[PDB]
Amino acid sequence: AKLAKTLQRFENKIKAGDYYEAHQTLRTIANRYVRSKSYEHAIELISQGALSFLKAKQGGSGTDLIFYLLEVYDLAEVKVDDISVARLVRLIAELDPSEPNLKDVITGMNNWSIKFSEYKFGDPYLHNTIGSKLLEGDFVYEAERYFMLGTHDSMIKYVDLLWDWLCQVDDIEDSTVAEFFSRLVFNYLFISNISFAHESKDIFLERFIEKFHPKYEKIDKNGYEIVFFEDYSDLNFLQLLLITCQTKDKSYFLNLKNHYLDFSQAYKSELEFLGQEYFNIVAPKQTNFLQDMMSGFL
Amino acid sequence: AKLAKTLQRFENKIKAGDYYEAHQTLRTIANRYVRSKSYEHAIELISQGALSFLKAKQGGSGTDLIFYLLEVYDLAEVKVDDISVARLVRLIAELDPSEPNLKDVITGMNNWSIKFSEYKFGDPYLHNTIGSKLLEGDFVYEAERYFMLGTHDSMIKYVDLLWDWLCQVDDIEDSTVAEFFSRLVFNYLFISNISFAHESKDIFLERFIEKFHPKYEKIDKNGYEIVFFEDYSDLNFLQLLLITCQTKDKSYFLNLKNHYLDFSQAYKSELEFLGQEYFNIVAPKQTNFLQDMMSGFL
Amino acid sequence: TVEPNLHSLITSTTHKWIFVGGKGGVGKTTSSCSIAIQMALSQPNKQFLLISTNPAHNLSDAFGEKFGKDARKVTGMNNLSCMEIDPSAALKDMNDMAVSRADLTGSIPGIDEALSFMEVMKHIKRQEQGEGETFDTVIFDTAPTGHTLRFLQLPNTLSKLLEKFGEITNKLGPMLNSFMGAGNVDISGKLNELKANVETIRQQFTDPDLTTFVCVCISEFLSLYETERLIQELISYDMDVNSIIVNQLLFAENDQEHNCKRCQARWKMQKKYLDQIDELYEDFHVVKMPLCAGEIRGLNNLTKFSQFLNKEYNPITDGKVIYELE
Amino acid sequence: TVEPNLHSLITSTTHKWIFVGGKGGVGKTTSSCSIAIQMALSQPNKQFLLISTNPAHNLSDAFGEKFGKDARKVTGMNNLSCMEIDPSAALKDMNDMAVSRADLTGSIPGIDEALSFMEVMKHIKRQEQGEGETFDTVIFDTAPTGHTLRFLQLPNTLSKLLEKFGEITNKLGPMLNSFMGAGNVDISGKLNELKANVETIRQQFTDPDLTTFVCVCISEFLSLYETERLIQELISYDMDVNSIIVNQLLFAENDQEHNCKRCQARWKMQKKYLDQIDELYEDFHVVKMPLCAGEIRGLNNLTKFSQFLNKEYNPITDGKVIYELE
Amino acid sequence: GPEHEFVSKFLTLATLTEPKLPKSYTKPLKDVTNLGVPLPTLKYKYKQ
Amino acid sequence: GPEHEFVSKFLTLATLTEPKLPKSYTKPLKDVTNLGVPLPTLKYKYKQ
Ligand SMILES: Nc1ncnc2c1ncn2[C@@H]1O[C@H](COP(=O)(O)OP(=O)(O)OP(=O)(O)O)[C@@H](O)[C@H]1O
Ligand SMILES: Nc1ncnc2c1ncn2[C@@H]1O[C@H](COP(=O)(O)OP(=O)(O)OP(=O)(O)O)[C@@H](O)[C@H]1O
Ligand SMILES: [Mg+2]
Ligand SMILES: [Mg+2]
Ligand SMILES: [Zn+2]
Repeated sequence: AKLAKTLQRFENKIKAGDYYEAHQTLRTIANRYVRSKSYEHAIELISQGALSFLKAKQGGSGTDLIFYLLEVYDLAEVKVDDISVARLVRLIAELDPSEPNLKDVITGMNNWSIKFSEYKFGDPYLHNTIGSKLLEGDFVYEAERYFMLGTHDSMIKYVDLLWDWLCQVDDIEDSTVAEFFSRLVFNYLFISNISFAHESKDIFLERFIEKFHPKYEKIDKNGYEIVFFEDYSDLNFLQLLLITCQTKDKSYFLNLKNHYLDFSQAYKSELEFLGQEYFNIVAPKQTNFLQDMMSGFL
Repeated sequence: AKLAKTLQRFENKIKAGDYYEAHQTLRTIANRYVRSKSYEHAIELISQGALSFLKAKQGGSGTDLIFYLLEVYDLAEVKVDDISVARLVRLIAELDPSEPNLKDVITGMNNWSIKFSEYKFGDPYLHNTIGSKLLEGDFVYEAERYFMLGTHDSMIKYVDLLWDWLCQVDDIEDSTVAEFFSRLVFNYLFISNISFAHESKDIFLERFIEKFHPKYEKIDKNGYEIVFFEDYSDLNFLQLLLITCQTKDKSYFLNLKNHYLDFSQAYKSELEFLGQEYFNIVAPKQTNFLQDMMSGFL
Repeated sequence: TVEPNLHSLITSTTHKWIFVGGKGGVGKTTSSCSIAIQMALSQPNKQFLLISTNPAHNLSDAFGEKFGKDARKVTGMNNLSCMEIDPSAALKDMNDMAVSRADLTGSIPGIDEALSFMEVMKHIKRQEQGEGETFDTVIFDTAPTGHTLRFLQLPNTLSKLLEKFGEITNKLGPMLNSFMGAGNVDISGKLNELKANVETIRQQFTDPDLTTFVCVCISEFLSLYETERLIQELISYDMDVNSIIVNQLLFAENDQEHNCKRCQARWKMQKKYLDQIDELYEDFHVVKMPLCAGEIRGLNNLTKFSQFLNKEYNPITDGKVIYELE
Repeated sequence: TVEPNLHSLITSTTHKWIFVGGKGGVGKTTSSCSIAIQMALSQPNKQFLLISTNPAHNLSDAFGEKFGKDARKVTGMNNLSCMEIDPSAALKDMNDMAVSRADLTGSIPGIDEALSFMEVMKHIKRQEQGEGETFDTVIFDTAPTGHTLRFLQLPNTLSKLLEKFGEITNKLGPMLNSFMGAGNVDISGKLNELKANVETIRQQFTDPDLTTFVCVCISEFLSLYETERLIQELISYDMDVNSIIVNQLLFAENDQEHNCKRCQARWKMQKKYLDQIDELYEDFHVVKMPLCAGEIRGLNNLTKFSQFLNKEYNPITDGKVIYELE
Repeated sequence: GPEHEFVSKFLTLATLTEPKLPKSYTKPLKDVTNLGVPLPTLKYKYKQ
Repeated sequence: GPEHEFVSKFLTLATLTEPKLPKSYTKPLKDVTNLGVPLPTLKYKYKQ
């Protein structure tokens, strides 16, 4: 078995224009390659064919071949490296925003990155492209959770997306800016990426000061500078919460919580998770329904 | 729609020799007949075709057409009459003892007889032929339960079958004859057909006295005559049980039960059912597992 | 009357579901694609969907374009989408990945019929809501006789099982209340909603003016009698079937040089079984289709072959189509 | 080497199960009957059974004789029985009728696969016991690709479900003992017996010297790629498939007067896909079968057509068989 | 032995008066509801 | 109002000593196990 004429037929079909017969022939050749335990040839063949079909504006064949490539990745035990990640990054780049199963292929690549790497949620370099591609496809809530665990460029794109989302809203009602800034603070405080949280806060507050015209006062002490607003107390609460989480002390957290009682009530889940993560506060365990019935009745 | 050429093709196929194509054509014609709500034509057509296929020593086609005829019987609401029963009796007569699904067709005919008649178990005239056909197919235990609810000829055939079964056994060990006679007495006492029980007892005991040579004494009083054996006390117990069930009195039953303690223990189910049926003895109800657990534990 | 064409079905403005079934390779996929193409050509104001309920899908091979679990428009056709029901196995995040808002049962036999019924439920729900993509008609490229029969009989089984479950729940009401905790989930309400949805599905599936079955077959003993059994089973379910597509006919008498012993003996057998079919189904739309000089694949080829569903194929005049189709 | 015939399978003395599958009317029933007839002719000392697992059975139509849920010998063949698995619905006495010794689940989709697996279990139990009718080999006339794939994948699903149920039972042992009554039924023992039986079935179904799969197909795009997908799925299940039957070949070049324009363009397409098949499966037993002048029905006709499984069909010399077969 | 005397006495007492149910009583099969417990299978095998 | 004084006092107390965790701390993504509770969806909608 050499697959000489089969590969020649695949090339002739892909050049002539009949792309589905070429896709089926490519799947046949890849089946023979994987069967013969030759994973390198299959990997390059499938990747090149998927790229060629995605360049031809054909979502179905290219996406099916990406799924085949991910199956070969899983079966061949391919680790997360620069070349292996770039192989998927090229396919993401050639993918279409209007792909009906864009989320499926994105999830497949992310799952492969999870399984074959030390990261518990995926390779940050892969996440940087995944989030942008999902944003192009109007998956903003799904694309925010990918910029969260990305690189520095992912943080920049997350800040840009949040700023554009805020600018697209005509009204303000002194609640929009707080609701946008809370996501930026909390998402980057959950993973304890406080450097990224501080930089994103600086960028967002500078953009807010530029586009809008509120009353700001730079309270700077010891090296730490916090902007102060009169009407927009939520921004001050979020900045002070970031500072308190930075210093990791219980007394400051208690003072902030019992001062800003209304906002602590509004964000109860976020503050209790932050206390559990940072201040070693033992949050109550999950209230399982069966256990609750057994304890309360049995 | 006239089905002229379809019927002509069915006749030509059945005459030529191709019986399966004829069977399929007949099924087609019967489908068209039943669809047009013409149940008489379908009934005669299916019955005649099934008879023709059974005469040709073809179990599969004839049996399938018998099942089709029973389906048409159920769907057309055909009552149990002389003609309708004879229609199935002819098919049973032409059936083969070695039919792989003889029990299935027998059960279907019996179920139809149950559903469309006042009898709770089937037409006795149908049962007379059903039991004989099942006996030909070596279904003796299944063919005994059909002679039970048959006609007088069914009782005669049941006695003949029991006598032949006893004669076929080389040994006796003074337990064979009792075990054979117990079935004849109990089966015809359960349905309270005491006339048939008495006649079958007379025939069986006369045959036993003829072929064998035991010590018999005719204790005859008031018109009732019972044969008495010295060694074969089981026959005397069964005859006295029949007499006691005939008179329907509790005192005689108690005397017989506490005299023949061993045989009462051996046939405990039969005596307790007979007492419940005849002497208005309230037998204990079924011991349901769930109810037993609920009463004993909950 | 019963003309030998599907013109009444093609230009019908009321049909919502159109099942195409038959016996194993008589042309179910080709004829379903042909019916869908003809309908979408004759009704440019309605959007049509073509679902492949066969667990080994062949819509992509027939159309020369890959289709998936989700509706995808056919290239060159602006009012015809094609979908092939994937056996679930939807990709899910391995870890939490909390976005701001088992598998063994997927391997159980008969899962594809349940998935097809779930797709039907989703489509009827969408039509009731009128949101997202709206498909005015859905054409099914069904599995062979037995499995499409099981698919069509599934609504009755589901309704009976739902009725039994509701009866058991009503019987055990006090017992389940005393046994279960403080759950506020309305089991009866959801059960009744599911029963109503299944009843609506059954009502649409037994309406002669809303659904229909087209039985494709070839004129041969096995295929003819399989079609007869399938039609009997459909009539048992009370589903309107009144069209039959006799496929792969040689027409070796009224053609140019079809004088090859085999391509003539086969036509003799086919004509015998055609006479039998015409005798059996006198009230059906029996559409006679030819055997072309090659496989019927691609949108242009499928359209050229489908042009004979609207108008009856005349082998005397329309004899060059089967040779311009290789 | 790989000769283009099934002679290695036909004269094999070790094979116990032989599945014949493919794509929807390529000749699964005809080729399964042909394989069974050739095996029973070449091995007169062994009794062979031919089960039809297709829910719409066609064994009776092919053999011209009605077969049922129970094994029935083929007329004229003393060592070949045929069985068509009826979907249960066994007739039962309406009333008690105490001889001296639900239905809704029968309508659930996928019931026929479960019934076929139960028949396989019964046959392996009988072979272990060696009582009643003993069938040394069983040939399956399977359903089309998807449903036969589900049938063959059923043992793995059943084994996984049995393992999960056993794990749950072991976990709840004390709890089920405290909850249930004084039942002495050995749930663990029966579960282990069922697991052992299913494991034996799987071991026999993944043994290259005990079971095999024969993939019948016609040389066309849809059929060829459906066969490719089916072979890939079988290899995934680790089931030995090494025979392919390319069916309904015109052979319009090396014949007498096969100059019919169509019967020649179709042969050009068939030869192209034959070259593709020979390129793909170089290590398979690719048996090329002709298209006869009529349907292959009846024991004599099936035997005459099957004679080409033992010896490769030579269209130059064996050209009169397809015309003596109408 | 004594069993003969017991049988004779039992027969005389039973046949002192005409039994409530006639000697040739035949309950119609239409009114039969229960067939009773199944009889035990014999340790032989009819083979003719 | 008093909120300015509270903010100033809180900042002075927090920045009295260098915090235990550095200003530019970045926990590696390899060691992150939980992402926390999901944030609530916004009442608006991206268009772009
Ligand atoms: N009228 C015709 N003339 C020529 N070739 C045809 C014709 N109809 C169908 N074919 C071809 O025959 C082959 C089998 O037909 P098709 O794929 O439609 O079968 P099917 O009914 O979908 O089968 P399955 O039951 O396996 O799903 C295909 O290659 C198809 O292109
Ligand atoms: N080589 C052949 N030459 C001529 N006719 C053939 C040939 N093989 C099969 N046939 C005929 O073609 C028809 C379809 O074949 P067959 O019944 O074997 O299909 P199948 O694979 O069992 O289909 P299904 O998937 O529906 O079960 C039958 O009438 C059969 O007799
Ligand atoms: Mg199809
Ligand atoms: Mg078949
Ligand atoms: Zn020809």
